[PDB]
Amino acid sequence: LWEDVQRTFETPWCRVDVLLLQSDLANFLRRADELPRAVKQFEMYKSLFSQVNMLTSVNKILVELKDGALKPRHWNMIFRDIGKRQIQKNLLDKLEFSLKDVMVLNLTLNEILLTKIIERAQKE
Amino acid sequence: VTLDEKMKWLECGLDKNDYFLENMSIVMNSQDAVPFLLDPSSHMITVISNYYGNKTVLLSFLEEGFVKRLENAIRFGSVVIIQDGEFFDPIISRLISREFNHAGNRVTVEIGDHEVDVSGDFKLFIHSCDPSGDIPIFLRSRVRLVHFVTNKESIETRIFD
Amino acid sequence: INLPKLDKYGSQNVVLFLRQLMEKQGFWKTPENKWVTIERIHIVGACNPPTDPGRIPMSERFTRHAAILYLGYPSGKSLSQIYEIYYKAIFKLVPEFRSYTEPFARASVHLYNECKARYSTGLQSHYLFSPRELTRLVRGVYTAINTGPRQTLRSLIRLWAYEAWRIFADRLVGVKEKNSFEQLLYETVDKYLPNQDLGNISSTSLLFSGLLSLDFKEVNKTDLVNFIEERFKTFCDEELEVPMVIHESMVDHILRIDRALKQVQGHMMLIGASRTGKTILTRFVAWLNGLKIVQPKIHRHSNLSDFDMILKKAISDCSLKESRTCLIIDESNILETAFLERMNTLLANADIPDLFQGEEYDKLLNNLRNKTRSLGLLLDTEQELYDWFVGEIAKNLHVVFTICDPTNNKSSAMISSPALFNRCIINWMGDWDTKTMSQVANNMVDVIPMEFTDFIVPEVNKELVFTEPIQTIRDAVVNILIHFDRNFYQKMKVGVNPRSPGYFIDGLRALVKLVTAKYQDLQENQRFVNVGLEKLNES
Amino acid sequence: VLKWIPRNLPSCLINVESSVTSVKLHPNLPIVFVATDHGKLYAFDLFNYTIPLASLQSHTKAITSMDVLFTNYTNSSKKNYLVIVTASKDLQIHVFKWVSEECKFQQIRSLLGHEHIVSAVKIWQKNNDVHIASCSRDQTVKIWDFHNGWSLKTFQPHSQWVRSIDVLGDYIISGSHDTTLRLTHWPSGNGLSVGTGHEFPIEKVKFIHFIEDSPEIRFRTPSTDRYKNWGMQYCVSASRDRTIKIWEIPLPTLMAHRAPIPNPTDSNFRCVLTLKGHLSWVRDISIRGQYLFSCADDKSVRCWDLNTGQCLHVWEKLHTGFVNCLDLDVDFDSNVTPRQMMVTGGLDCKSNVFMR
Ligand SMILES: Nc1ncnc2c1ncn2[C@@H]1O[C@H](COP(=O)(O)OP(=O)(O)O)[C@@H](O)[C@H]1O
Repeated sequence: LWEDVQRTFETPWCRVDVLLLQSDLANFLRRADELPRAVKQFEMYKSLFSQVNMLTSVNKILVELKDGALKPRHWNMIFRDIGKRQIQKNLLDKLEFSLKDVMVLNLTLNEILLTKIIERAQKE
Repeated sequence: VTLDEKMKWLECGLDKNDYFLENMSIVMNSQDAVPFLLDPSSHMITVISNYYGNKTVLLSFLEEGFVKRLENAIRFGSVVIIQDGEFFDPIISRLISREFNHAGNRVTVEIGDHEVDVSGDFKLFIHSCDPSGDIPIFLRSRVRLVHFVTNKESIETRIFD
Repeated sequence: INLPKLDKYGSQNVVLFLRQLMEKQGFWKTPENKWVTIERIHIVGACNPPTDPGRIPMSERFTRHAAILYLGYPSGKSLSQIYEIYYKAIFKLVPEFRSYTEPFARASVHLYNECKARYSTGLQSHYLFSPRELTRLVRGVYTAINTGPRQTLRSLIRLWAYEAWRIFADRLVGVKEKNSFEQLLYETVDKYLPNQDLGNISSTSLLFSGLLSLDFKEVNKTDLVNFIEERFKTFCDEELEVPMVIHESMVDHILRIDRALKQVQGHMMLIGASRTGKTILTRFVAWLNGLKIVQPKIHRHSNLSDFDMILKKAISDCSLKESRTCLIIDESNILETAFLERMNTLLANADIPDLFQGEEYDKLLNNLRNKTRSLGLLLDTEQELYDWFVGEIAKNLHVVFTICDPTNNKSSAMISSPALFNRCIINWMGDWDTKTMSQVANNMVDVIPMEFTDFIVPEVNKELVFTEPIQTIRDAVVNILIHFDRNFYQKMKVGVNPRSPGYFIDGLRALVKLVTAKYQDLQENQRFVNVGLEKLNES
Repeated sequence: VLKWIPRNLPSCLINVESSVTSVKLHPNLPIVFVATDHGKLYAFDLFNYTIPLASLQSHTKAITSMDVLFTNYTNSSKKNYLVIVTASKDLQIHVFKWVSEECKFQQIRSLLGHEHIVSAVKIWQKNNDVHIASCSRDQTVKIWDFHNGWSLKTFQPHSQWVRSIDVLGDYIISGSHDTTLRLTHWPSGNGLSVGTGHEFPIEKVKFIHFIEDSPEIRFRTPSTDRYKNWGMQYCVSASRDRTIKIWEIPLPTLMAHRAPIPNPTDSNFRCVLTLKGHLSWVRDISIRGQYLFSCADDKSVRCWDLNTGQCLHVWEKLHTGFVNCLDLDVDFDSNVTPRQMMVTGGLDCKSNVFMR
């Protein structure tokens, strides 16, 4: 499961579909309960379970971030202002940055900034 | 107001008569709502421009740069006179009603999609052609109507003079 | 079938095509010029009676081939039965009053019949009643019972009367018709309900609101007025800043707009006159209920596409984000019949089938799939998703129409529109009465330079005082202002309701400013002469 | 001791010229300070409340909030006194000093840094140093310094105008007009968590401070982990949606010599209890021992129980108008002993007191 979690996270942003992602996290949540209590008491399971909660709870902001109005310039602005880091130009212009890089952005904490940026994205 | 205002009005190009003097008194006295200057003759816009000098900005509803030149003029107190009052666009509707959202250091008005400041000395005037055309009830209500049409139904005053 | 218009020389080509189909059993293919014979295809038409506006009498050469069936409104006794079932279903909630389920239905039907008989289209274009009004009354009674406290029989009767006032008598104009409705309601209660415990039944003494508490119950007038005052101060401080005087009529209009915006699918048109408060009241009431205001903005002549995208954004916010929008459609926001068609088809079922088509339809269905999955309400077929979409739009989008003097051609056209008429709570607020003008002026003349002018209180005949009896200058000045307003409106213009008082408020504001300035000048003159006299005394 | 339900009738009623906006008790003397909607700050003695001891018109506009801190300098060079910091709608934050030996107000500073109306003000002392916080409608929370008067830090926690604020150590929680809470480390201006779930603007926000003399209590005591080291576990926030919600603050990844970093693993508040029963907007909140006292616009005051979550007593029709403020002496602090009084300044130009 943990390998499945990591491979889902490393998936590039251009190849993830919001409905597909939601179904995949539903499958992950279903598979999580089948683990024994001994696995439950060990910390990596708790960490990945919290990651699954992240992906289930940030569904709305992920959907709003998957709208076609957003552009590579807009993602550059998001990563420079909210992430405080710049992605390489070749990887940025292809919108293939890993979903882990989006999770690095707190999303829940910076949801208002994301919403205003996507509002400007729609208005363009 | 005193006779200084009377001679200032007359020297700008107004007629020497009770009707036009009273209408100018109505237009000038207090500005809590925009005035609607209505007269078939176009000589009154020249009078308004002469009163305020070269700071007057001329603008019309029909031309394209309408909103941009509004956002320019209003923020640093340029008196604006609208050429046509018969037509109207409800974009400027926010400005007509005193709906500025005050703050501790500024007052702002919403035009289109821009929160543009207003200097506070800004004056807005509306000029109209012959009263044959109609005006929407919004304009007729909010805006202070005033007739500068050539004398009619009175005649006795001019011949009396 | 009678809707299509005639040609220059009469006759409708579509109706003649239908006559060809019914009589000759076929038609001519226009580009191939060949005769086609239709087999076992039936033609069924549905039309309103020709006396309705917009209906054109068809040629008898067409109606000669069809059996005309008149499916009128159901009887005057079938309604009694149907609403006896409806009231039984309602009173399942309160079985202690099960014995009164029949008199309530009888009184409702008698109310409907009397309203139909008294107020007719010959007086106002918008006096048109149907069993839809009775269904609305039943549903309103159910909503107030369901979200209310433990009802008592007097409370039940008063609630039913309040619902009757909101469904039927809101559309009435003037005061004579409202008094007629009040006496009719008294007569109905006396005739069909032997219980006699109601107090005053008028619209100003039936105040039901879920604002002051968690239950839809009757509220005290003074408590509600104070609550509205302290909420409206906050509204002005936070939202738009225009100072507005609180008066009794505005409280009733606030209650009406509140109960309309709380409906499952509730739209209202405020057909009054300009500078009354129709828009600001809607904004305030939506602010109380937490609805997002969307006011469409157009230029001199905006194409239909701009209105379409405004509607699409509002619909998306209502459904995919449960924003609970309160769309305010002013008359100036409508300038072509396409806008009216879009509004009436939006109010028709719940929404616009047209705004979602093609790629946008695919994106909308994907978003609906993901949203329904997020709420854990998975639906595997397109029909279920579209039904959920329609339900969300119905229970989240409230459209309010702000209409000035209905004598305008566009106002009359949109009032007379069938869909908007039937699907909206028509609320005639009209122009300010003497009491409302008196209250507004009294709260606007509250300035201290109103004093210092010795007032010779006159005998002043009570028949021409309007406001409270005169004991101070404030009464004199308010009476003078209101009397001049009435004289000016009855002299300059001829007609009924040309425009609500907008000159009155400007006159009061200018009066206050001028009095303050002139008295400041007088005070400084008094100070100058007094100090000069004091210095001369010192000399 | 802490468990004290005030009598169903107020002990003494204080009449003021206009509506009361914020009432603050005196930490040592029995003096009630009352602010008004006309900016006139009033000081009232509890035993002699007929005439105010001293009234001072500092702000032209209405006072929006008041906070009171008794200085506790550890050096004998300076003498302890009282600091009264008042916000107002005139973009001013006036700081006074209560001259106990003369019973008069001595203004010290006239802080002004906000670009629009300031709503709430909180003042606290940290190792001979006194700091003043102030959230305003310009969406900015400014951390002032009392001795100097220069804003140590300014940050924007919300895109809509912040209304309430509460400090505890180096962290600020601020409820805003956009119906969200946000815990912010004010020395660095770094956000840590966001609390969503209210459907109307948030009126008042308070931390639930840790208490230990009580045997056991649902919320005031920590939940083991490193929350005890952290110092805070829960927070309570009234809102215009006529409900009071008690949240649990997610615990960030603290690091030595580094400002706390918002934990991506958990960065959302989690509602644990939702008190319902008020008939209108809840205006103010105070916590004493186990009982959560709240005042609302329904002209009533309620005393919820933190453990069960149920209302115990209701002071219905306490005021003829709304109830704008409610004050109780803090009990987590050491120098300030909990003293059994309760004051409810209202909109009816009156300020009930619940002495015993
Ligand atoms: N009760 C009131 N007290 C004071 N002014 C009012 C009142 N009702 C309406 N007004 C005036 O009406 C204007 C707002 O009316 P509004 O509702 O926006 O126009 P409309 O009725 O055409 O939508 C304000 O300028 C205000 O001065």
